[PDB]
Amino acid sequence: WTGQESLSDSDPEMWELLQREKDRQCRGLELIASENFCSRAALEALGSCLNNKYSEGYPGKRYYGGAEVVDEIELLCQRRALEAFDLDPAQWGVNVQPYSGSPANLAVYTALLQPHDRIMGLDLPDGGHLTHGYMSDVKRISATSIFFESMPYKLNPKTGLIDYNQLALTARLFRPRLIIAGTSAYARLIDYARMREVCDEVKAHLLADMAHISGLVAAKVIPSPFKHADIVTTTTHKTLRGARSGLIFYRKGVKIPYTFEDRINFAVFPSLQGGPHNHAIAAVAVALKQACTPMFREYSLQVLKNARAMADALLERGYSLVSGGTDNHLVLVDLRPKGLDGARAERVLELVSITANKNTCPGDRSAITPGGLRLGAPALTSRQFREDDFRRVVDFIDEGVNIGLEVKSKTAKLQDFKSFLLKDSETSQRLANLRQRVEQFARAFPMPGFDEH
Amino acid sequence: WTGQESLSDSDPEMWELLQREKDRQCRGLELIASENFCSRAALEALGSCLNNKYSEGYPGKRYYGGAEVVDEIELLCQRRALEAFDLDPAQWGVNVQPYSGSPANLAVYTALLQPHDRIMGLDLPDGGHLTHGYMSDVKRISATSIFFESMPYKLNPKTGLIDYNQLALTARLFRPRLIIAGTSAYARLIDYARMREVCDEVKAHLLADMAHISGLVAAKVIPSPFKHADIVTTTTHKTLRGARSGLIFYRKGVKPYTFEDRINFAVFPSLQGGPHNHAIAAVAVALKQACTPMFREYSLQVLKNARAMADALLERGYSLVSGGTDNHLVLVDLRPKGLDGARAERVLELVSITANKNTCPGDRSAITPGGLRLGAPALTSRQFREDDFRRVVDFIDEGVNIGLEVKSKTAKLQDFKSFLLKDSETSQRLANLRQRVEQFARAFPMPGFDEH
Amino acid sequence: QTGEANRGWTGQESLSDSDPEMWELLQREKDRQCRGLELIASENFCSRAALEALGSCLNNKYSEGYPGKRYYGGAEVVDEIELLCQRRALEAFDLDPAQWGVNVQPYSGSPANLAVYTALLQPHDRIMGLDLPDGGHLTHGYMSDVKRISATSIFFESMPYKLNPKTGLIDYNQLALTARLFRPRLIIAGTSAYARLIDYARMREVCDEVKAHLLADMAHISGLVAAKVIPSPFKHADIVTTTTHKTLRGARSGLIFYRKGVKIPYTFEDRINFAVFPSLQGGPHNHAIAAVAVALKQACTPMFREYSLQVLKNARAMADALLERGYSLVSGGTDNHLVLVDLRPKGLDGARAERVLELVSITANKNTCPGDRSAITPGGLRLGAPALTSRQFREDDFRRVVDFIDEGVNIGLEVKSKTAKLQDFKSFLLKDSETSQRLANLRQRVEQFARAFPMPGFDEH
Amino acid sequence: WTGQESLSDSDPEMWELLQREKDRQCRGLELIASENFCSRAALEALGSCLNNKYSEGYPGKRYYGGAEVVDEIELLCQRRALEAFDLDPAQWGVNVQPYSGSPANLAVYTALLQPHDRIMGLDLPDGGHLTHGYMSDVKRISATSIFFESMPYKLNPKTGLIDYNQLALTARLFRPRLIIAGTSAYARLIDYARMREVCDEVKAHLLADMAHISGLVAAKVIPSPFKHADIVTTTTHKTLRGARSGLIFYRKGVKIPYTFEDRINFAVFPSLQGGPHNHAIAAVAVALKQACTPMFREYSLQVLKNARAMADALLERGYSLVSGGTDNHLVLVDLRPKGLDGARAERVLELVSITANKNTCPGDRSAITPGGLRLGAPALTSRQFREDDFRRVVDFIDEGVNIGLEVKSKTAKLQDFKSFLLKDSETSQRLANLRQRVEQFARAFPMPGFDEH
Ligand SMILES: Cc1ncc(COP(=O)(O)O)c(CNCC(=O)O)c1O
Ligand SMILES: Cc1ncc(COP(=O)(O)O)c(CNCC(=O)O)c1O
Ligand SMILES: Cc1ncc(COP(=O)(O)O)c(CNCC(=O)O)c1O
Ligand SMILES: Cc1ncc(COP(=O)(O)O)c(CNCC(=O)O)c1O
Repeated sequence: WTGQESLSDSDPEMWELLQREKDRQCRGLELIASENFCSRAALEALGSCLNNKYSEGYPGKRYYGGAEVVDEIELLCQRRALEAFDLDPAQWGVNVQPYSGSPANLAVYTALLQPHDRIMGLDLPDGGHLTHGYMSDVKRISATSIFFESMPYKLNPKTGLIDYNQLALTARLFRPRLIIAGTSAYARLIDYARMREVCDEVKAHLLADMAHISGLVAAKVIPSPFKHADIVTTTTHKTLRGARSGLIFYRKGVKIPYTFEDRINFAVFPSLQGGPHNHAIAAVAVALKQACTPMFREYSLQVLKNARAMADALLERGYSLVSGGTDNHLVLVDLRPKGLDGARAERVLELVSITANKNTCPGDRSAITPGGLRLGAPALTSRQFREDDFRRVVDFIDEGVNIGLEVKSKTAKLQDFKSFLLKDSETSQRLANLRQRVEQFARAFPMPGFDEH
Repeated sequence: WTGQESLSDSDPEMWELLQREKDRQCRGLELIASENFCSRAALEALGSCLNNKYSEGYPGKRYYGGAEVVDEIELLCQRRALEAFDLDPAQWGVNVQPYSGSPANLAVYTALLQPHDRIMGLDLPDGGHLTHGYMSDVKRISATSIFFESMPYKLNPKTGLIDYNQLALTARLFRPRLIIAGTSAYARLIDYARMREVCDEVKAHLLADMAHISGLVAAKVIPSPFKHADIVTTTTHKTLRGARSGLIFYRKGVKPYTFEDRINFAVFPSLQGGPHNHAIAAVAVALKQACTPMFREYSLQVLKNARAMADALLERGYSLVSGGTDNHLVLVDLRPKGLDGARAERVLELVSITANKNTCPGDRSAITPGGLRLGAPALTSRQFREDDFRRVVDFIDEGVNIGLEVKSKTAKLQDFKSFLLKDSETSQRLANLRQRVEQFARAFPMPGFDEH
Repeated sequence: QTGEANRGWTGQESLSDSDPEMWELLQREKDRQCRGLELIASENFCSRAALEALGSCLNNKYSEGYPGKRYYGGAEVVDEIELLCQRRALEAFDLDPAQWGVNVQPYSGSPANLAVYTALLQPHDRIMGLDLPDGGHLTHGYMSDVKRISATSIFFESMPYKLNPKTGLIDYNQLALTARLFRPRLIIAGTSAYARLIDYARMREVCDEVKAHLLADMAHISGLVAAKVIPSPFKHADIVTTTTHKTLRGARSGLIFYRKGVKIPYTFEDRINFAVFPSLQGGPHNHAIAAVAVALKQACTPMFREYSLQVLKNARAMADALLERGYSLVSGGTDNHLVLVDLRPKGLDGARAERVLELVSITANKNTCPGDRSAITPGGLRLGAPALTSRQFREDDFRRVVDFIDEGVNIGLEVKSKTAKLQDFKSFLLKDSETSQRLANLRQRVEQFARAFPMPGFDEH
Repeated sequence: WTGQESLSDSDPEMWELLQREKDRQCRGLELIASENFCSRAALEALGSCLNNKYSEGYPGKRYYGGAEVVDEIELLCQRRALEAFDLDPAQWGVNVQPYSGSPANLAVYTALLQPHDRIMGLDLPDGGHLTHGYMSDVKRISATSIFFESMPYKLNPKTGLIDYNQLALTARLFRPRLIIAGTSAYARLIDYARMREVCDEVKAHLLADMAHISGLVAAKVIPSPFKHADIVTTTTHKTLRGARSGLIFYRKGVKIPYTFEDRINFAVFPSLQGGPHNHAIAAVAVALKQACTPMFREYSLQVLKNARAMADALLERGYSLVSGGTDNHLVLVDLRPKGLDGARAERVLELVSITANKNTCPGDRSAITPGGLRLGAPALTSRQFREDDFRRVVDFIDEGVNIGLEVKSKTAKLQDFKSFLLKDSETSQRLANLRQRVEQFARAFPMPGFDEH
């Protein structure tokens, strides 16, 4: 046994699964707003001998020897991270070790807050992330609501925008130590200057969690949270089009000096994590280099143009959009006007190889049947889709909604609806014909990555 | 731009860095007990399109659609993890999503304990891990000592073994809700039956963190913690020779056990986000390798190589903490030899021999460890046999003797280290030994890709 | 060797002979009480009968535990006393013992509240109370922008609710809105400085919506509730705390009332009793329990209802006389035993005013008013009727009190015109002879008026 | 109604209860070690107009005016507290507001410790107090085990003394922030120097809770904890013979200053308490002045002699004593070498007007039938009992034990034993005969306080 054999020869069962997943990615219209297609070059680094190295600590201050090269790699990743976001190294630093977005946010809280200290984030149903402190009326869900004390802030339900007035009012009462400015499902730009004004008033730290918009910020196609935030976290796998990982950026130097750097780094290691994933660090450095180029600015501009074109095509077809439209990479569709909920539409669309996700809308009454869908442009933009192609995407979505509207007319419950899509041969024929046309269209576009896996 | 360009063309700077790390691995005697050389096959899965897929939730109970294939992959990984450890699904389940070892242990605590509930693990200086609740006299270090309340248990310093008697005595006073049985630096087998007795007496959960020994357990060359533990965590990148990831195994069925829902909920949605499906797949590749006769022979050889290295050090007048080994590693006490582990680790590093300093019970300076931790898994993966490990020990001894000369000529640690670099006479002797070490090491096979 | 050198200690000596220094101090405090216009809204004058029980051999008895469930024997009499106090507590508030129980051991009001929190909540569970500047109490969860002040904000997680600044009333609408976001496990309805009746029905609505416990802390109003002169919180709360020394006119102590029996049963009783003992307290203060029982029996009488109705009438007379002299009142009036004066329009703050009044033997306390721009210089005064009502003051007597207050306010306005900082104002009251003589004349007139009225308790101590 | 009517005229029911309790105190042999008989002078202050004054805050730093006289009283009480313990006011301060012992200890923890910080105290079954952190295997019992994290230390079961070696060992592992040296049932002197050594080694605060022994310390008849602890709590109603209350003493001044004073005072008010009980403060001040006198040193010497006389008489009658003897005001009798448990014995004695309490002994296996009794000398010594009188006390105890043995031989369960004492005519006649002799003896001795209440 050498350990130099190929995957296709040594584990045919797993090789076939990898090929099947690649085929799914190539034949579908992937609209999940948080997905993208990582470059072959980044994946070549991800799947490398860097996986083998234990390097707990930080460059020059490791616990083990043999770190000469991973030191150089980690420091290069830091430099490319600051370069990608146009940050002066004397005013900003970055921790490139977080294993994903959720680890990054937990490390920030652990660095800057004591257990049971208070945080405020946008409520999950209103478009925030689990790690912004989510708990429900009946139990504590995110660990960020167990180890810390959270209170959400909300959209203004009439407008679909973050209610900055109510946030200010309730932060004066709750006295958060940290407020999170960032979203998983919000189509508008965040008023970071106002967020900072609230935080300065109540003496809270401002954390911007820019995971969804990070590449747009790097490409300078939307305003940067770094102009107003103390700390900025992100993932590397969304609009940044990298391998799955996290980053934490923090201010350093003169404010009296800043005191984030030592606390942030200590929280990541030794408090929370173990050995870094040097293969992920390397892949991230590759993608960060890509994000610095003119190619990536043009990609990011096309992401916005494509999201806008998707929004307009939906409005032209009588759909409604939460907040009335978009200013970023995604659109929040409200389907209740058309008479079909997001759980139903999501399933019909899945069966024709269009992947989206059901999304709660302002005013929704039940979670099992949310009113909306979240649709994103980053992934398909990476396949060189343009505006006209996203109009075809909406054409196909509308066909699927129409199919769903007929099945809803012949079915009672969410489970009846779902089996009907499989049982009724007349329904599964229309699904099959739509799926074939969907896959013919999607299969025709290029795809980043390896050829077959 | 296609995103299909090769790394070698599109990012030369990073490509030469990857090649440099591969060269470093190939030319070294890599004795870090937690390291291994992952197979090309697993690395091919690790760097795949599985990176692209968001799949929050669990097979058949995802937040989103499109998960047909990742569902099959995640379920296959679970099946292969149970098979590698000879586990019946009716008695055991597994969570294959933890991003690493430390995430795995934190998920167990979050799942079973309230904030500030009490845990006991082996103290870090005595061989336990950070995530077993480590804090120092000076401040709280691991988050496992911040969100939970930890009190360590200790070695008997006269034997080098876990002091099960004192663990029993202190557990009755401290009342832990969970006790961790598992080590980062311990060369003997843990008495899991005794740990079970203590846990039963004080009504604590028994967690076995088998990260270091996981490959040996799968290979059935040492006894298994699954006979006595409620929960077992592990990494997949040490003796299991996989990609970097974690696993949480838990009892289920009649005892009914109530671990499964809590464990799975803690990993997601409580602690983690989207799974790293490329990592899950790579782990599944390694787990299948771990079920083969090849891997049992590998693991038997790891044991024999550790024993051979131990016996050679004893022959050269080294002392061993607990007097020997029954697993993949050796704990060397350099104190009698007159050199500490901080000094020895650095001299060895400069001759391409990678180990790490290790505290010894006989230590008089809590700041400067008196020992080294040496492991056989990595070099065994390159087909080293017992005689090769004897030659490793002769190279170590050459380096230790250099260290002793430099100690006689320098005062503080920093002085020692700088002298190794800049004293021309010393650097020449180090260069000679380094060349012999490297040319020896380069001649062995190496798992993975050819050049990266 | 003769006299006191030839006499052994008995522990039966009178205080006046055995400790002349302390005896002189007690008499001086009695004199201070008799010669002052005592307007602190939380104060009262305890009866001789209750004080005689407070200073009794019941001090000597350790009785950890509860009646019939004690750690030590010899408890037959203290058991009867504690049970009597419980029965008299329930009688005073018209409570069926099949539906309500009472714990009579809390050492004071703050211990009573902490015991409820410890009984029903886990550490760091959430509570909501009226903010301290807005009229709430420390133990309702107070912390400031700069640090945690009450232990109820240390061991538990509090967020305040607020007055509507424009009406001076509790903003029930905002409480409902914020409770939904904060998800409290317990909400406190009760105040230290609030002149209006609390809408306990609305508070129960909010608590029912968000699945919180409703605690009514009726300390200030307890005697008014007992006398049935204002609505009872027991109609809507299932837990009620109080002190025994404010409007109930007893010895310093606390009480915790709780629902019991069929709600499927209530499960307050065992937890609240356990929190008080063994969790928080040690041996009860049986002398205090007995004194409280004496005052509770008094509170059941027609005499006490007539007292409580007079407290309301006197507070209203004080309010009306203030309004006639151009004073502003927070919420525009009073429905209870106290008045909240807003001095800002008159041009004088509550810190300045309380000090002038103090120097003429009128004891009130400065009080934050809605819109105050600075707490060193709060805008108002809190003025209470219970203590002077116990001395048989009637409405015209409270009109005379206001005349004296207004004279003091006028002296303060004159001193403010002559000084800059609060520290200079205060020194001027003492060092300027013109001012000092004006204060002495007003003090003489205040004291001669007050001394003529009867006083509960012993004659001289 | 004037509020000037006497208790006897206005509430005859309560008046009769007070007289019944007074009669019970006069006719019994009160051996509860934490009890005493407070002076009339102290009681006159306790039942005074001082009840009426709200005085939140501290002297010269109050919330409300009118505090001129209560300021003088509180400061006088502080000076008298320092004087009774021979403390230099430039090196020690004292807080006289705690409402009882348990409030005093909770205030110390709240002042010096964060929530969930670690405390160690002597385990309750081994002689410690609830407020030293007690929890059982099954439930958190004391609030000091809920808001803080406690671990007990133990007696050496062979010797009956605190095991200082094991305390040192376990404190190194548990890392307490505070260790309590003080007991509710311990007959020996505590090695405060050794406790301090341990605290200095692990960097814990040493709190001496001297409640039981405070009068013996003030009289200088046993060594003072103030030589080795820098924080000391106590009650005022045990051997100090005052009204029920608490005190917290702390070092102040140059240690770089001590920082106890401001934290302790703030913990008491505003954190934990509300208005002080000025009547109690005054009564405490009266008792403290008494404690400064030669009379009180003679009383305390006699307490020691009487406890030793009682111990000696029990040994001569074949009883065993936990730890082998006594050095203080109490004796821990082990009844197992007589064959009668403490639950049975306590009840027998109660029915013959001798009040003691059952006490767990080393080796006991059931808390429901512990092996012993705790007996104290302070209360009866305050009635002018001398050594021969305590020998008579032991004679009566032994008769009671013998009755208990006879009933034990005729009954099964604890419940049957207890009902036999009341319902067996022969046993009831024997108890009545013993009770009359006990009461005839006890009534002949004087009693501090009022004549009839
Ligand atoms: C027993 C044990 N448990 C958990 C971990 C954590 O694994 P991660 O580094 O992936 O978080 C380690 C790592 N120990 C590394 C070493 O011994 O060198 C470990 O030794
Ligand atoms: C704002 C935000 N923050 C953090 C995360 C967490 O990243 P990980 O999944 O790597 O833990 C997400 C993921 N959001 C996924 C989605 O919106 O579909 C996110 O949207
Ligand atoms: C509503 C309320 N609750 C509890 C207390 C506390 O009682 P103790 O001081 O006995 O702890 C007060 C005292 N407040 C005093 C005042 O308003 O002036 C109070 O007003
Ligand atoms: C050492 C010690 N500390 C504090 C207390 C508490 O005092 P309070 O009961 O006033 O809260 C006691 C009471 N112990 C009483 C006994 O031993 O019988 C005590 O023994």
